[PDB]
Amino acid sequence: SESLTGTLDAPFPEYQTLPADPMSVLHNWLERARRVGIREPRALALATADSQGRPSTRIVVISEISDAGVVFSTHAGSQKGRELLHNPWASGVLYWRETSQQIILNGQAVRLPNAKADDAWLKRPYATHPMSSVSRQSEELQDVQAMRNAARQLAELQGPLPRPEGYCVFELRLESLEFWGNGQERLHERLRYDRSDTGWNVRRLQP
Amino acid sequence: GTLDAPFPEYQTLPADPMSVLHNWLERARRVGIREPRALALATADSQGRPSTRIVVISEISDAGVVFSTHAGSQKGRELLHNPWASGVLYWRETSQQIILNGQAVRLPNAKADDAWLKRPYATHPMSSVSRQSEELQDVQAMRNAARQLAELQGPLPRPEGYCVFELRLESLEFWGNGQERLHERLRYDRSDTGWNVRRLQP
Ligand SMILES: Cc1cc2nc3c(=O)[nH]c(=O)nc-3n(C[C@H](O)[C@H](O)[C@H](O)COP(=O)(O)O)c2cc1C
Ligand SMILES: Cc1cc2nc3c(=O)[nH]c(=O)nc-3n(C[C@H](O)[C@H](O)[C@H](O)COP(=O)(O)O)c2cc1C
Ligand SMILES: O=C(O)[C@@H]1CC=CC2=Nc3ccccc3N[C@H]21
Repeated sequence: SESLTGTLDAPFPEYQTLPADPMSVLHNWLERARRVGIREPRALALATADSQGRPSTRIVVISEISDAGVVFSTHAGSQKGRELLHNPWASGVLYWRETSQQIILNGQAVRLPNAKADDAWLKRPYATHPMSSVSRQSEELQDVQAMRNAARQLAELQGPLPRPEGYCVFELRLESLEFWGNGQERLHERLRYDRSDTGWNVRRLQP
Repeated sequence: GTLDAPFPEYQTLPADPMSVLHNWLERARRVGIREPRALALATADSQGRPSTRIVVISEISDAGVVFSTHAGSQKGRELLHNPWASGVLYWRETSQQIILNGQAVRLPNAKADDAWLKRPYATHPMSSVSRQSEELQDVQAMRNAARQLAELQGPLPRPEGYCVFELRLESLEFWGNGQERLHERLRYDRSDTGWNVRRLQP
């Protein structure tokens, strides 16, 4: 049995019109996702790779769309952080079950300045600050209750804490994108962009 | 996170992560998670640059998980030269992730024949005419060619490039939302004799 469950109309005029500027398509799709109530449309399955080219994956949230790509925050000492600092190339996929749409985002992640990290940190609900402050993301957790107790002590403040060392913001500066829609008669609609010396090259891909 | 999401394994540390995987997937099916087997699968090219896309896990095997694709696709070409891959399952309803890391191996043609025959026959026409991920020069021509094949009573022959991969796991992580933002992370790594297990900081 085919696994697709999407039933919401998902207009894809861009597959016909081939807009020159793919970030407009990204904005169009994300705005529509917000308006129709897609659940967690910005949950990005982000892939990085280690020193030997072995991929790793996890979900991160896209916090902003920038001129050059998409932005997310994480811990520098995490697996993804360590991998990106050595090999900036990454790829992430958005998949929206309700509309049977995928967006694939490929590019190089760049760590943004601390001033930007400071701002992103302050924009998080302060209830998130204690655990993010005590946790060394992705290192082994030796004592669960100890971590719980330490966070609870910091939570007493009931206000913002200093940005932890290692809390950082990456901009994934895009070099290619794909927009995927279910299409008609299983001719899935794949619109592929690749950065060129000036602007972008645009192609349709076979499903 | 709107549905119940028990994670007793975070407390008990079961020795066999494949048991945990089977149990999580069965639970997902029972509670009615939407498309639980939609795997965001990452591969990488010869420069170490990742690429991603969704594929569906067709079966859970002794060594890992299985999916089908076209050998000439981007993921197929990448796996042919670099077998290492990683995939993530994310279930919004229970705020759970499963991360699967290992090496993908192409299975024999008899296995591919069986997988092909198990697909709904209505999928056979487009899968036969399409060279997945190659540039599409003429949309209507592809549509018309598939329409010609759709008139047949299936099944059609398996197209040469239609293949099955087994992702043989070397590590797994089970992630749950936990309490007080202490997200619960259970990480397994293959050893010479079995599996090592640990908890990770959120
Ligand atoms: C819905 C969801 C969103 C998440 N968003 C982020 C995020 O924006 N940044 C982050 O560092 N981790 C986020 N996480 C946790 C990551 O998936 C992951 O566990 C953590 O970043 C460690 O990844 P790593 O060990 O591969 O580096 C999120 C998890 C879920 C379930
Ligand atoms: C929900 C969903 C499930 C999919 N499952 C598969 C699959 O099992 N096998 C496959 O080859 N493509 C599958 N696709 C299409 C892929 O996402 C992708 O477009 C195609 O495999 C080409 O990927 P590539 O160019 O990166 O190799 C699926 C797409 C969606 C939206
Ligand atoms: O659940 C399905 O059939 C998938 C849905 C969308 C696209 C697919 N492409 C495939 C290509 C080759 C083999 C299996 C696929 N699965 C479907």
